[PDB]
Amino acid sequence: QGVSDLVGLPNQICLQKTTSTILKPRLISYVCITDPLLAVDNGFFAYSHLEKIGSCTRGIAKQRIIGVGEVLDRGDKVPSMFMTNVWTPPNPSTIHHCSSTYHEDFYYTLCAVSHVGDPILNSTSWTESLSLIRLAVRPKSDSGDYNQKYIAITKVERGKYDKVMPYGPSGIKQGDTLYFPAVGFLPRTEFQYNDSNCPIIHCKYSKAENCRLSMGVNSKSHYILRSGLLKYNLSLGGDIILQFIEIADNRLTIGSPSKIYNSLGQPVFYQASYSWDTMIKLGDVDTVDPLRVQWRNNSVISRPGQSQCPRFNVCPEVCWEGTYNDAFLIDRLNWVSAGVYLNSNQTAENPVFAVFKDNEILYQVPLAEDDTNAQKTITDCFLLENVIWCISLVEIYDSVIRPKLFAVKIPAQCSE
Amino acid sequence: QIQLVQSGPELKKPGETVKISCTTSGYTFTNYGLNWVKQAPGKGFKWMAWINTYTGEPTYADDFKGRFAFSLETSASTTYLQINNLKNEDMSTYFCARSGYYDGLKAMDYWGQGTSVTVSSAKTTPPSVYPLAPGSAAQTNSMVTLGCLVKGYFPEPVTVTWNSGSLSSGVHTFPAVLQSDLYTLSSSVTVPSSTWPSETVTCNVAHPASSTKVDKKIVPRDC
Amino acid sequence: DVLMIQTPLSLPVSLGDQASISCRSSQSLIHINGNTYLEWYLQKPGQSPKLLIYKVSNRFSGVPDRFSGSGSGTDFTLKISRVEAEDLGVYYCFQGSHVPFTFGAGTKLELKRADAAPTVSIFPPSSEQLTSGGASVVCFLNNFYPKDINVKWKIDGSERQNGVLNSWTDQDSKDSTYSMSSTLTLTKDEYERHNSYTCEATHKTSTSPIVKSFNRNEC
Ligand SMILES: *[C@@H]1O[C@H](CO[C@@H]2O[C@@H](C)[C@@H](O)[C@@H](O)[C@@H]2O)[C@@H](O[C@@H]2O[C@H](CO)[C@@H](O[C@@H]3O[C@H](CO[C@H]4O[C@H](CO)[C@@H](O)[C@H](O)[C@@H]4O)[C@@H](O)[C@H](O)[C@@H]3O)[C@H](O)[C@H]2NC(C)=O)[C@H](O[C@@H]2O[C@@H](C)[C@@H](O)[C@@H](O)[C@@H]2O)[C@H]1NC(C)=O
Ligand SMILES: *[C@@H]1O[C@H](CO[C@@H]2O[C@@H](C)[C@@H](O)[C@@H](O)[C@@H]2O)[C@@H](O[C@@H]2O[C@H](CO)[C@@H](O[C@@H]3O[C@H](CO)[C@@H](O)[C@H](O)[C@@H]3O)[C@H](O)[C@H]2NC(C)=O)[C@H](O[C@@H]2O[C@@H](C)[C@@H](O)[C@@H](O)[C@@H]2O)[C@H]1NC(C)=O
Ligand SMILES: *[C@@H]1O[C@H](CO)[C@@H](O[C@@H]2O[C@H](CO)[C@@H](O[C@@H]3O[C@H](CO[C@H]4O[C@H](CO)[C@@H](O)[C@H](O)[C@@H]4O)[C@@H](O)[C@H](O)[C@@H]3O)[C@H](O)[C@H]2NC(C)=O)[C@H](O)[C@H]1NC(C)=O
Ligand SMILES: *[C@@H]1O[C@H](CO)[C@@H](O[C@@H]2O[C@H](CO)[C@@H](O[C@@H]3O[C@H](CO)[C@@H](O)[C@H](O)[C@@H]3O)[C@H](O)[C@H]2NC(C)=O)[C@H](O)[C@H]1NC(C)=O
Ligand SMILES: *[C@@H]1O[C@H](CO[C@@H]2O[C@@H](C)[C@@H](O)[C@@H](O)[C@@H]2O)[C@@H](O[C@@H]2O[C@H](CO)[C@@H](O)[C@H](O)[C@H]2NC(C)=O)[C@H](O)[C@H]1NC(C)=O
Repeated sequence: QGVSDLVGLPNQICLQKTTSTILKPRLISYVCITDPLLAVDNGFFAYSHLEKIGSCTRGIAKQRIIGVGEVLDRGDKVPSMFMTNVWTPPNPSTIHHCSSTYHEDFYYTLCAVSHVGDPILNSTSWTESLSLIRLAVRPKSDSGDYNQKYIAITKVERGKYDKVMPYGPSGIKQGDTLYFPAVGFLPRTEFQYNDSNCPIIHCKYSKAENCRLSMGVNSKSHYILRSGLLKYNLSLGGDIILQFIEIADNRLTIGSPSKIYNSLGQPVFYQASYSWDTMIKLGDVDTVDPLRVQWRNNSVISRPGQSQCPRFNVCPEVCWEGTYNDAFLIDRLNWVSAGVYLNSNQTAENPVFAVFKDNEILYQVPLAEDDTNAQKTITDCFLLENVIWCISLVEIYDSVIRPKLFAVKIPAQCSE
Repeated sequence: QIQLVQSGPELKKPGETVKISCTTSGYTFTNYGLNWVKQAPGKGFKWMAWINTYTGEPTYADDFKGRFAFSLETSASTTYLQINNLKNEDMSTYFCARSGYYDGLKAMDYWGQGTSVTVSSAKTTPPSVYPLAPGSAAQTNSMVTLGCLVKGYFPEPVTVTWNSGSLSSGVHTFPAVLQSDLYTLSSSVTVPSSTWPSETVTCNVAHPASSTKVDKKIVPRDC
Repeated sequence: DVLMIQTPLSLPVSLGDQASISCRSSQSLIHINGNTYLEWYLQKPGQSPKLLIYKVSNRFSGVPDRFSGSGSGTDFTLKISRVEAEDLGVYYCFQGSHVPFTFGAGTKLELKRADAAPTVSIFPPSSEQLTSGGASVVCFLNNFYPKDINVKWKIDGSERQNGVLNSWTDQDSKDSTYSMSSTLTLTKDEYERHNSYTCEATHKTSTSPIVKSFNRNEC
């Protein structure tokens, strides 16, 4: 039929390791575009980015855009994305760390409002203030606040946390409750950690403190970051009351951009591997409230780093380094996932779309020529006429630094 | 000449504190960490701790926290396992073994010889030696079995011969066991029915810790 | 903790036959750095354990080519291709992927031989020990095979389990047998309250127990 979520019994897919190039990427996108957001749900999509002039690092931001639209067969049985509703804040320097979750007629995007820059780097001068922007996927004229609505959040229950903030590209709905990926700032003095639990076992230059010390942006940060969720329950009416849910401490690493999604009827979670646990952290969710993930013991997918915590490092070290390169579960019984990784050890480059299980990469294909620099990747997978497809956004330097979008059909067979 | 050498066997009372040493040589001390392993008598092995020789920090199992201390002296190129507040369930053999980092080989390629820790409140007690002579039941198939019971001594070892060694074959000497602080063992000798009681069979027990020598002649019973 | 199931626990072989030990795991042993840290060790009586195989299939310096390690995930097998005398001993598998590290029960690699019922000898307390106030009845069960045996004590026909002290030898280097000793200890007084003492051996050589007895009444 049309486009829908990855639910039910999809068309079968190749489950054997194969170095034949059987993945056929199809580009669908055609001074700097950064801070991207992609999210795909129920034939609809949310997208965001920030356009800066000059750098990508420094540099004045000319325009922040947050859009929603439809994902449809573009004509050749290949899906692409068609914008239908776009919002622009007046001041593009005040909107940060947006994340989008879909419910029925809208896409709700939760953002941080900042006049001190990125709250991660100015964490103690940032006064926590959050907003929602609600965008209709199928807008209609002269409909007041239906197409676009802006709400300032006034009531936040942070538990034991000083400040909380959305942290990640996308979240999920359960019933009429929305859960966004988030992060809590906690004073380092109030942080409870037993260094006995830091896995230093066969690590020559690790010290048991390295876990605690790496729970913030540096060893003497005032705050540690713990990932989690922000719950917004729509059946409550009144004004918006946001609640924070901290993540369980199994395989605990620094708060980082993460993503929660539904696949084959169950919620999956991915957390970016900044710090020392450089192997990919993702898995099914045992419980939502409180948040617990059963992380895969994945031995083949990691992320690029720098001197102390490079790709494939498993030893605890004091570092804040890495990239958000997520993956999407496409087959639960064999735990197969699709995602884009940067095939290099210490430099952010060489995107590679791979389909992999915990211990082996079944198949893969690059998305550029070698040494092309890359950064954040976001992948989301869905069904088109019951065939499993994935769309992936990849930050790329060409010559403009911008997000490219690819559609990748996952094959039913392994013959080249 | 890579070798691990542990301190000698130990005899400690319940509640006391023992400190086993394991000294390494033939390689640079800090390029390998070190495991401690526990073997209970006649049972399997149990992993205790792994200590990083560069940092000095141990990674120990949950079962060995609190009254177990895994340290090292880098100068002496040696490591230590201390056990405070000793109890019966600690009587065992403790090995140290070389275990490298993720940079090399972390399997245990070289082991120490072991250290035996014995736990008893008893001071040096000699053995009580009793003879075992068969009753009226017939002497089976032209052979007879006689024995010595060596009861309630401390510490190990005793040595047990028969006819000052003359009867080496046909002898089963059994491993001693510890009960209520003292060792008991037993020994059987099997000889042709002609030779006993026509010629004498006597068993020779020696316990050097107490400076004890026993000879017990096995003589038949009227019963 | 991860449990390690070694099967079997006893492996009778004839010299020159081939033997194989299965070590199976409760949780997967593939570390998130891609290495599977499953090692095989051999201990001989009175000796240190010796490292045989590491990372599932890699032999250590000095190990005969007869020893081959295989497996992946949670199922691993050690293979001995022809058995030598200096092979016999106790084999331990060991996982080093998850803390705490754990071993298997151990498999005894022993020498096969024809079955052999034990020689059972019973001994009443000596006049000496009775004078001193104790009373130990002793049972010898010598030179039997296979090793698995169970001894039951009876006094005047009721089973007695309290006061029993068992000991056993390893495989005798000449006849390949096992022997065992069982001692029941009692006070002088409780021994003279009763008349018949019986020692019962259960072994695969006989469907019925091997019974040795004495009556204190008899002279
Ligand atoms: C990208 O990074 C990986 C991993 O690097 C290691 O881990 C990081 C965290 C950091 O500590 C690095 O310093 C480490 O090297 C590289 O892959 C590995 O590269 C090194 C050096 O080239 C190589 O070292 C040799 O290893 C031989 C065998 O090692 C044994 O122990 C390992 C566990 O500790 C086992 O995984 C292994 O199977 C062996 O049992 C050893 O005999 C030599 O003397 C060297 O020490 C690693 O083995 C190597 N291994 C793997 C499995 O990744 C990448 O290095 C590049 O790719 C690999 C596939 C090789 O072709 C390398 O020669 C090559 O440089 C690195 N890539 C780049 C481009 O730098
Ligand atoms: C940090 O370590 C604390 C101490 O842990 C204990 O001591 C150390 C020295 C070592 O012996 C550990 O193996 C011990 O468990 C942790 O607190 C302990 O947590 C355990 C597990 O909950 C708890 O056992 C239970 O507690 C309840 C009574 O409240 C009891 O009814 C149960 O029968 C059982 O005993 C210990 O009592 C507790 N110790 C103290 C002094 O509080 C601590 O654990 C964290 O806090 C505890 C209270 C629980 O909420 C844990 O889930 C939680 O992780 C450790 N903290 C961290 C972050 O690792
Ligand atoms: C990836 O590997 C992980 C290990 O590195 C796996 O987590 C392990 O999963 C097993 C199987 O469920 C657990 O073993 C069980 O544990 C419970 C008790 O758990 C509690 O106690 C432990 C230690 O005392 C503690 O770590 C927990 O948080 C709980 O407090 C028992 O009741 C069971 O009988 C069984 O022994 C491990 O405990 C668990 N370890 C960790 C660190 O989580 C994980 O399952 C693997 N993932 C996948 C997808 O395979
Ligand atoms: C989001 O908020 C709505 C609004 O309250 C929640 O619906 C509420 O759901 C719970 C349980 O399903 C109800 O609580 C209990 O319901 C039972 C009957 O099932 C009743 O006998 C108890 O006395 C108790 O109230 C609650 O009534 C219900 N409220 C409404 C208006 O439906 C929903 O649970 C919330 N969702 C999340 C994820 O928090
Ligand atoms: C990081 O934040 C400081 C915040 O400085 C001020 O005090 C805070 C408590 C809060 O009230 C802020 O709104 C204030 O600006 C930033 O420093 C200020 O920067 C502005 C603009 O460049 C400047 O006019 C002020 O003089 C600065 N004041 C101080 C005390 O430094 C700073 O620029 C922020 N950092 C990042 C990385 O952009």
